[PDB]
Amino acid sequence: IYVLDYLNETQQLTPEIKSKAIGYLNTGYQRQLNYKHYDGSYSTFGERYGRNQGNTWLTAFVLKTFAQARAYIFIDEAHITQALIWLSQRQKDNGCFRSSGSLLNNAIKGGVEDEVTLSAYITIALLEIPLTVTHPVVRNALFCLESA
Amino acid sequence: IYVLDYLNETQQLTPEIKSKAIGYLNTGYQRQLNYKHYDGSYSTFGERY
Amino acid sequence: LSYLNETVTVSASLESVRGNRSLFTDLEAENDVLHCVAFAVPKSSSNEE
Ligand SMILES: *[C@@H]1O[C@H](CO)[C@@H](O[C@@H]2O[C@H](CO)[C@@H](O[C@@H]3O[C@H](CO)[C@@H](O)[C@H](O)[C@@H]3O)[C@H](O)[C@H]2NC(C)=O)[C@H](O)[C@H]1NC(C)=O
Ligand SMILES: *[C@@H]1O[C@H](CO)[C@@H](O)[C@H](O)[C@H]1NC(C)=O
Repeated sequence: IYVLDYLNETQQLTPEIKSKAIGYLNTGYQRQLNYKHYDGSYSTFGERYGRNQGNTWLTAFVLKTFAQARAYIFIDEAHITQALIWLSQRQKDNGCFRSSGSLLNNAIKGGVEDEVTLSAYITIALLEIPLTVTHPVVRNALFCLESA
Repeated sequence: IYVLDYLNETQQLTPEIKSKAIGYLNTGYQRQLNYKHYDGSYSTFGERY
Repeated sequence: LSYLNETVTVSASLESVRGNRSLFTDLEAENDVLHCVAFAVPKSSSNEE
């Protein structure tokens, strides 16, 4: 997504590399469909069963990519919408996010997993959504931010 | 797809219908893509062997 | 409510799920009385949000 943007923003363009990346983005998009939950969220293995839960960090990585490869081409909205309902549920009144981890490996995430940056990256990618900077949710985030 | 164009011409639409049918387009697109031949034709079982 | 500092207001606030909309409203707080607010909501863009 951010390579295509890097070429598109710098005017380093060409069409059939977009057809290339179209095969790419479609197969990957539905690959993520291979491991979500019908509540909406995303963990390592997922589909065909309910014996698992999603992931703050990874589903944030997911939804940032949603928003930007949405920001070039067609998307459908209800899915990522219910993903937002999930993320909305999962944080305290006055405290931070929970790394409800069902991850894969140790250094996939280049961040060292502080609760600090856990909760921050969640909320601020959630802001990197086409969404407000006003919602009570992210205010609870900002409370955690001042805390952090 | 055929009723999609049908709707688009008959003029009676409810657009989130088509957003989730856009879901249908790309998901059938790719879950059919994962079963083709290497050449371009198609078989029934195929992929991974 | 009850107990120590009814200098309080409970609330059933409302911030929706996509874009921006809200139904902010306030509700009193006196001790150990079940005074039940009757708030309300109007329609939306989409049917079942
Ligand atoms: C490269 O960047 C652009 C953003 O600048 C990506 O979005 C495409 O931008 C063009 C305009 O440059 C859009 O065309 C416009 O569409 C609207 C209706 O949506 C119409 O009202 C305007 O008159 C104009 O025709 C285009 O829709 C939009 N996406 C595409 C091409 O479908 C573009 O996707 C990026 N291309 C890549 C991936 O390199
Ligand atoms: C939400 O915030 C946006 C900011 O531009 C504003 O335009 C819009 O009217 C607001 N919607 C409501 C009704 O809260």
